[PDB]
Amino acid sequence: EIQIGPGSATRLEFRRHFAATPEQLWAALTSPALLPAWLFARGWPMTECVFEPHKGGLIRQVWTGPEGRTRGLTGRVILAEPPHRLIHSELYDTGGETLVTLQLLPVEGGTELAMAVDYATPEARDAVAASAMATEMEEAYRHLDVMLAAL
Repeated sequence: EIQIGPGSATRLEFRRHFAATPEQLWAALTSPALLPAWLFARGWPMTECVFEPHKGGLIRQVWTGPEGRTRGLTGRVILAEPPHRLIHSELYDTGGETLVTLQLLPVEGGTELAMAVDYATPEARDAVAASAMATEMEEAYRHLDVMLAAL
């Protein structure tokens, strides 16, 4: 299951195993047609998804909850080495602009996803540690597990 890493005063780390070849996991983590099918929280399906996994690429995501209100984020792909590494910035609407790092290394069983998020300040890293973000992000991986298996 999902392991919290040590990180630092402005950095959060996560690691998770996935039963699939990194080539499949990368397609899941970067495709606009597959991301909506797993990366969402309870009652907030992904309604808009623009993802371009190449330097300078645009990232635009929007979730719509019950009642109609939205929540979204924009970011830019800084670099992309399929399938082992991807770096992009993220900015919702908060904390401040964040830099997210995804590293995919083959492990026995399938693939291990190492993720890191560098925050603006150490207090921005604060407000976020107090968010069911870790929780929601495991609920999402669980979704991803079911999708990989159904494939």
